[PDB]
Amino acid sequence: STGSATTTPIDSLDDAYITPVQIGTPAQTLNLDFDTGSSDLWVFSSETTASEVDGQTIYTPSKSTTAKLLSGATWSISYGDGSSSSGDVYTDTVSVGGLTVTGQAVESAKKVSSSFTEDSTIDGLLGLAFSTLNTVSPTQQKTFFDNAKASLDSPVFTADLGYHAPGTYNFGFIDTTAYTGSITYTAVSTKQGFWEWTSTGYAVGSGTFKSTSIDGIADTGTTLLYLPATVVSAYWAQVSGAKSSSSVGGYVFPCSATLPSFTFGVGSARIVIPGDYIDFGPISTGSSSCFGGIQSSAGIGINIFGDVALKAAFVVFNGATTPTLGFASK
Ligand SMILES: OCc1cnc(N2CCOCC2)s1
Repeated sequence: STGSATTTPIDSLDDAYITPVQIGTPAQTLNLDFDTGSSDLWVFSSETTASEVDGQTIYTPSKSTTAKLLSGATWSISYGDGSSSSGDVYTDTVSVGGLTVTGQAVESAKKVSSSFTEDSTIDGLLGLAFSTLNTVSPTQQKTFFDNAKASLDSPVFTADLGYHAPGTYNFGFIDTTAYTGSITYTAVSTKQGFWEWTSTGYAVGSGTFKSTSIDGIADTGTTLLYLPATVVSAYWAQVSGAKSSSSVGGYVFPCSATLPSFTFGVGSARIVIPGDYIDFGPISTGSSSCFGGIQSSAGIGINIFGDVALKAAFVVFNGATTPTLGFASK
């Protein structure tokens, strides 16, 4: 089997991408944030505290003839940005782009933190990291991809995120028309539960490529590119008027600037992030200070190849017995 679903930016800045997901019988379609940095499939629901729902579409398990309470199971997650959610668990049928999994754990939110409430466009998350990170207790549950894997034509999914445009998540096949050149594959460590890999270096604009190992994670659920303060300082030094504000939350630049590209290495291959992908617009409405899309990871504990980096590439998440990552230009 295979699946192919379109993923759409939630706003004009590509802050996140939403993908329609059919849950239950008859289907209830919710728009979920596919997140290769986590491993829970959780949804706003009829059980979510009413004051914490503000425009999201909810899953109502009592209206699904295939829903079953997973007795005794609870979940609770905290994300790197400080947001969180928790609740109980049902199993139900879940389909993505025509690919159907029966008995998928659907984690129903009883509580969500304010950032989720305040974003009416995201109805939940669909985690695509390794199932060892799934938070369901006392019996850990499998991700949608782990459940689907054995049925797929090939044990892979691909992320093809658009710049200010829709893109595609495919399951079970590699669309050879979706990228240029070849796909370069690179080793993955699953020791932390992430799609963790090592970039071979970087360049700023037309500058020379610096060969240096940069360990990090491929994370579709993080908006920006978070890298070593050294690498990040080298990039912002090429933009006139750039400064790092503790008060705003990182590097900002004058909105009148033209940003240079940023290149990262994948083995001997190179992925070029155009300068325009690094512009996240005014810090507040009407400001002439703009927020940068490349930021320091120094306070995170890990480097994160988030959407800014991933949307410059066609990315293969190869879930074979020894997982690997693939990157191609497009
Ligand atoms: O081509 C693979 C597909 C993409 N979306 C599909 N559907 C199936 C019907 O329910 C809406 C979603 S099939």
